Amino acid sequence: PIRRSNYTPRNEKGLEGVIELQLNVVSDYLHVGSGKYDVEVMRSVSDVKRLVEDYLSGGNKRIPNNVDQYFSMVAFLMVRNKDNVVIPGSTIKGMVRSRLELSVPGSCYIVTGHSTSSSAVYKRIFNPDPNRGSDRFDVNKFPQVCPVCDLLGNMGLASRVSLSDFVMTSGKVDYVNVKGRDYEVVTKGSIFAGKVLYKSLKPVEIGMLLYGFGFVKDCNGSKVMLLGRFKFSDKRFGRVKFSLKTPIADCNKLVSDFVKQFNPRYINEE
Amino acid sequence: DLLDIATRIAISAIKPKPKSNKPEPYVDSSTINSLLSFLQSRRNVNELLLYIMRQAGRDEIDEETGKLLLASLKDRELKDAVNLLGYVKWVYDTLTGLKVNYNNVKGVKTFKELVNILSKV
Amino acid sequence: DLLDIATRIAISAIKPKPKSNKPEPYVDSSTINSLLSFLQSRRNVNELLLYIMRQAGRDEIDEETGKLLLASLKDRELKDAVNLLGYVKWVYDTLTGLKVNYNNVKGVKTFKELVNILS
Amino acid sequence: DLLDIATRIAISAIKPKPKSNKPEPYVDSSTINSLLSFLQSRRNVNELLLYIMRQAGRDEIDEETGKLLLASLKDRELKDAVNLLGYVKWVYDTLTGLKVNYNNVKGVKTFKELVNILSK
Amino acid sequence: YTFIDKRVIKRTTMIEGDVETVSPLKIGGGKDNFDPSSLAKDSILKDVEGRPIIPGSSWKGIFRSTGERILRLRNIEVCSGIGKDYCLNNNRKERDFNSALKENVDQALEIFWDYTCLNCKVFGTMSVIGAVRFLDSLPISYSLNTRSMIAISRTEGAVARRALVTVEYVDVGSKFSFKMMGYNLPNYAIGYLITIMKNIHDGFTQVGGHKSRGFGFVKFGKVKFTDLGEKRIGDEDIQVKDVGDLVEGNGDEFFGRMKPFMEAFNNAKIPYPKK
Amino acid sequence: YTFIDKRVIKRTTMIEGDVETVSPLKIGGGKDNFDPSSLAKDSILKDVEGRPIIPGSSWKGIFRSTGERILRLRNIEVCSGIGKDYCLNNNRKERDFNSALKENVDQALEIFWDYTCLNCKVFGTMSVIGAVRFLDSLPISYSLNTRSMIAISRTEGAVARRALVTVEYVDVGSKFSFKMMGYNLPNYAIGYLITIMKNIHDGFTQVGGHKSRGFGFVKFGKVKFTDLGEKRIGDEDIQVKDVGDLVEGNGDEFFGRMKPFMEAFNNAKIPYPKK
Repeated sequence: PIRRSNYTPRNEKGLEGVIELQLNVVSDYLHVGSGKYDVEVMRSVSDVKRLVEDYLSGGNKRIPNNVDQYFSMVAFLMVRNKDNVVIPGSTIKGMVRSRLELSVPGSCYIVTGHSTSSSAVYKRIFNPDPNRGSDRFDVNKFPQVCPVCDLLGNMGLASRVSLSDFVMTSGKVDYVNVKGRDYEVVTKGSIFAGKVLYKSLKPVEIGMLLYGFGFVKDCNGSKVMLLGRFKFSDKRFGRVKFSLKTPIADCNKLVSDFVKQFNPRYINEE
Repeated sequence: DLLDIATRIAISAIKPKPKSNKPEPYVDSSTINSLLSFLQSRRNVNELLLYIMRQAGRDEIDEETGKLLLASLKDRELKDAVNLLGYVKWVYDTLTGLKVNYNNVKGVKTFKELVNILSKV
Repeated sequence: DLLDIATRIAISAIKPKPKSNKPEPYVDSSTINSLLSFLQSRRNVNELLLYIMRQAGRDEIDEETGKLLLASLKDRELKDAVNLLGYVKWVYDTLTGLKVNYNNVKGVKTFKELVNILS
Repeated sequence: DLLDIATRIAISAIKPKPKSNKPEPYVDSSTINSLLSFLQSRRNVNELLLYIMRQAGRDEIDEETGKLLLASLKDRELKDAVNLLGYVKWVYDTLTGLKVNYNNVKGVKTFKELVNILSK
Repeated sequence: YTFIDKRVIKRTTMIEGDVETVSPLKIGGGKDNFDPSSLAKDSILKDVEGRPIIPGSSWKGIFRSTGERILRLRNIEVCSGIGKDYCLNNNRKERDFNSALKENVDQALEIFWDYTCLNCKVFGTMSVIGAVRFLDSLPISYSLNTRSMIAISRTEGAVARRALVTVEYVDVGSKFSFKMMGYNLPNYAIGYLITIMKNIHDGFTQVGGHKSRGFGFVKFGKVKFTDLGEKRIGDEDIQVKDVGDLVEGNGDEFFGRMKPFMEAFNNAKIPYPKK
Repeated sequence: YTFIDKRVIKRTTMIEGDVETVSPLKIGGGKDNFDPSSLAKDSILKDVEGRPIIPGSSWKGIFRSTGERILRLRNIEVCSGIGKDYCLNNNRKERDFNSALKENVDQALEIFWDYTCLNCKVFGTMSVIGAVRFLDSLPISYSLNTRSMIAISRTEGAVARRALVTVEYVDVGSKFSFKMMGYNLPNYAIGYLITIMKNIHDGFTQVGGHKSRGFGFVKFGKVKFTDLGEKRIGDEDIQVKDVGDLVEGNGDEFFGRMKPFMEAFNNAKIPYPKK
């Protein structure tokens, strides 16, 4: 069921700080799309001075030009900032919210909608609960919300938390020709780093965030998490693990408190 | 000025694609948005020219539309080219939404003429 | 003079939106304010016509209202255009506040006819 | 006469404002002065009626009050319009300053009846 | 008492800085119209020339909220500076202040010094102008990029979609022009502002929409500090060793040089709220 | 003397020029009178033709406020000018001037000369007219643009949207014709006016409605200064270097040209008020 607890005001002072995570892909095949299906022109050859567009392409149209100038064929482009592959912060927040909703017993699903597609792998790996409804609002009418909604956010209620994107410090970008078309993925050792910060949080909330970020019980190591384009219809795609790069804060006691207070349903990822 | 060029390019980019029984314009209505996004992101004109040449090679821009775009963008600044691409996008969206027929408006090189065509009907 | 054109344009624009679960105008006051602000900022009548065409193509302005706007702003000066847009905005506000029904006001050609109806 | 029309419209405009914390007229003197200033600045009747209709649509003007104003100013010259507006403003100011109760002036249609009521 | 009295400007402090977007930035353009040649339907606020300026109102709000958080951390009572909730109203001294406005000015000054908070006496409150003025920001190397989000159902249909929502933002690497102006500021107050600047620069507080998704992480590069006038303002302010009238440098060096101001602000008791 | 004597006009000065808005200027006006020319929503004191003229009254108020600030900085006894007078009613010698109005005109002249502040003589206080006269500003390349601050933000709590507000300003880059004239102005008074203008130009003083949010900032690009008449007015005047009669140019070089006037005004022992 849903635990309709009263929300915590954001102005109230709890704990404020920035924790730096370290996202690593274990299955050397991770793709998060951006809706783009064009080239990325990586080399960016500026050798049009001597020949500008081949004199307006004066009836030749016979040079490979763009094909050989750069090294990006037509594929599904991954979102990147200034030629730095980045995992969207919204994607990370959605993954964390899904994990928290499926794990915390007294949680409430945020968005349900209607069922337009079926993924039996998802329905079997994670226990479905179509009965559970959704949080309503944060106005004076129904101000009490589910603990996950209070922590992360809700419509009109902000987030005591903010999840940054994840740039890569080292890795290789590769293209894979699957389902006929071509994609863009990362390789083994492709390591991502990001800074998620918490403002005005109780320690139990910190434990909840740590549990959501893969660290089910162990502070010095997380579980494997599904994330990316293909993570159900494939075995080698969508397997990532989190790790703390600056474990400067006591964490094991916090995780123990969270699991001793909420008793979250531990789950395994295929 | 730039408005006239935009109408000529869009009207050239709305002609139906050949060898396809489906009545679709030769441009997939996302190429224009891709061009605008690429120009904004790169903030460069030569890179935009190369992107346009690649798209023309990939059988998404006809010879006439490609020639018009290259002619208009060879000697263009940054902000002026941005304005031109925005006008092109707006005109293309108008033509697509209005479901106008390329036969009805074919030899129109004046934005005023296009306005008259869209109004008098 | 300009009032009759503004009343015709507003009446054409206020007709009910099809496939709408609520009795709402086909175009909202947000579009009118956007048009007026666009004219005030850009200050280019051709750009205003292009914006009107784009809004019509975006299924925000029905084709008849778009045609009326294009005909009435085809070759107008900036001051006349802003005056007409302001008149259109005010008439739309009047119609929205009075909650008039398009089915009993569609046959209006002049401002005096609208005044007679609102009596 | 113009004064009878002015008294009638002022009476219609002095109706209590529904859903108000305090008993106050549904129409404020600021609106009347704005009407006068708008007519003086624009010097035409058409956009004056347009402004009246816009104000009526945006509350602050009773529907019957707006209807009476529109009927009165439907076909009037500029001088006649300004005379009527001045009379209306003066009558409304008298009613407000005298704190006359609406329920005692619901039946007046002329100016003489209102004068007699005020005197008595 | 020169802090409140606006008749005489005994000092003038001006901060000119550059804002570099570490994370993508999206300042809401009103989500009601897309007049210029934008990218997505939800256009950001831009000039008629297409320049995506940052409103001074956003800077003022961000600074006010960060200061509220800082003072709440320091267990210092502070007004909200919004709506009908300011400590002039909270202390029920508004009527007395209004009377003193027509009456002798010294009584009004005493009221506004004793029964008042700090944030709504620095940024300003109702019927009182703030000491600090925030200007807008004009981008230098502005870059526009867009992306889209998708709503995923939770086991109701697993993968699902209701409306393809896309957003338009400012790409990472854009550089703006940040100018903050202050009149008659106690030295400690200048520090408190520098502390707010430090919190913003370190990323503890973001700017613009989509804060939870990582939008608004900024950084200050070449930032210039100018101080002209009396150094120490008000007897209650603790004397600060002079660092000069021109402190120009990169963000780290600038903060290191401003460290005396922050330390003075930390080591200073503010009697502004009534005990 | 000649400064207060208006019977003889011995010097006429005309400062005419264009003013460019480098900030989203909004002068407001008519907030309680929403009867515009059917343009946007909020009246900004524009003529019936739709042109947002900058009121002369605002220009004066700005000039008087800036001059009061400057004089109080320079330790000059200057009061307000709203519900009182410089000395006069503020002073014990109020009815003495009224008595001397009837007979002994020279005695009244003397009373004014020794019992008034500088702004009294340059702007007029009561039954007197200032030596300077401002005019309205006509927009040349004006452009209107709206902005909405409907955002109530987190409100230091849960609610992110409670109220709504929008404003209409004048977009940047607009040009207004600025003209002001002065009669029997001594050299030091002209230098003081130039100092006020330079303070406005630099940005230390702002004109508009949302000054705290950085809305009013204007600069001069081309201003002509024509002097007709005598070079010095009173015995207290400083003999300035003869700069001619026609002074013009860009704003920076213009203010660089008026350096002798400002220098003379600063290096001028101001006799009145005697006190």
